[PDB]
Amino acid sequence: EEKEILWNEAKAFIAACYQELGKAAEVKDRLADIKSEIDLTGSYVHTKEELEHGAKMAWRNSNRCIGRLFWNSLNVIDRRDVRTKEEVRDALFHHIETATNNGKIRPTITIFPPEEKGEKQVEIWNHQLIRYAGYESDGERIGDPASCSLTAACEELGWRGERTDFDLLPLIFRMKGDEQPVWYELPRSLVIEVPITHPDIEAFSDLELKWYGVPIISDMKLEVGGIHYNAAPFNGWYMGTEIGARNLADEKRYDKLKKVASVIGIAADYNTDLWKDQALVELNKAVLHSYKKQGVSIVDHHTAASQFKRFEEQAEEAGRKLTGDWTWLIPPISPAATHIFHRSYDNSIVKPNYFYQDKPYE
Ligand code: HEM
Ligand SMILES: Cc1cc(N)nc(COC[C@@H]2C[C@@H](OCc3cc(C)cc(N)n3)CN2)c1
Ligand SMILES: C[C@H](O)[C@H](O)[C@H]1CNc2nc(N)[nH]c(=O)c2N1
Ligand SMILES: [Cl-]
Repeated sequence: EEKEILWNEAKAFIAACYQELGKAAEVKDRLADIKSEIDLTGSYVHTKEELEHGAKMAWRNSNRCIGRLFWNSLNVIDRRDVRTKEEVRDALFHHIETATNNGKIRPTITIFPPEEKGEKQVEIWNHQLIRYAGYESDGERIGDPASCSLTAACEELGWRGERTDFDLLPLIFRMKGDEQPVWYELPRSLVIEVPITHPDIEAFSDLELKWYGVPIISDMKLEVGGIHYNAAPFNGWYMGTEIGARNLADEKRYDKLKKVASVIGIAADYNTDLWKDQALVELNKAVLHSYKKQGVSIVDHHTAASQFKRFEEQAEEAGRKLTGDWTWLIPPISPAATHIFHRSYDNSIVKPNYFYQDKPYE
């Protein structure tokens, strides 16, 4: 039954993939090869070509992503060879470095060995490779509350955070056969960070805000023609709203709006003043300004949406269905100023694709 699943996802994936790659005539033979391997081993191994194209396809099918125009230039690193924890760690350091690229960020995915019998070869505990710790000490909130449970799980295993608002979590992960994950402190020289300043308002620096350059999702399974790559971290660059309007603004995250309001010299007393809205805008201006001042790639939600419009035209012109999740595609500020807001999307799940999977702690 799982063999039938795998076989079926394999047939559908290879036909689509080779058709796209112009290699249609090779399909029958490659499929025959695959059927034996699954008969003999209970699985199969992607070629380099397939793995790269599956990764890209998976990004192109990610309904919630506004950034998909650039799906086909994804930079795919194949690390199915890794067998040791040192090799996993060094792969992850390398990805950080090669994806950061001194600020000129490269959309990059590093692919580790797939699950076998639903048994994971490498289990990565981080949600993102770079992410800040979160603490809640008897009333006292420090850092990023999203990270509270992972931070506590790291601190079980003998890591200790300095308890700044921006402690970097260690890389933490578990190898098949070990009962406990290992953790490694990130080398600071690998992590770009950006101080948040405002173009006009010098006092904004009094907030002492910063964010990291590169968002590297490290907790989603990439699935390609029946094969389950649970450990396959990927990155793009940020859209400014993600930092400016959620990570720094949500009440359940850094919750900076009142402080923003103060330093930009408006009152946070009356809803009718639209102080949250004004503050959100200046904070978001800030973010894009600071990342550009520092040479770190970033996109604003207007330019992102325009690019996504182009992705829509391209799909149709290529004769492919478009899928999307309207609720995630719309930016959380000035959504109606984008074309996305004014149309609907088909939120079907097409594979290959990225998927959530259970967190090992919690
Ligand atoms: C190149 C620059 C990129 C930008 C600006 C971009 C932008 C976005 C944004 C704004 C979201 C919504 C995030 C949120 O609200 O939490 C998102 C979600 C997503 N993106 Fe993209 N992205 C980019 C690259 C990529 C790449 C390279 C992949 C895969 C290879 C990808 C796969 C996804 C997935 C799977 C989600 C949804 C994750 C979830 O459900 O939590 N993104 N991205
Ligand atoms: C690759 C990439 C580029 C870019 N500019 N931005 C991103 C944003 O990813 C962060 C978001 C926020 C996270 O929250 C949703 C979520 C929900 C649940 C239940 C589990 C989980 N792991 N993640 C997951 N993705 C990713
Ligand atoms: C479940 C509920 O719809 C939830 O608020 C969603 C909505 N839309 C979103 N859209 C984006 N881009 N990011 C998010 O984290 C959410 N959260
Ligand atoms: Cl984020």
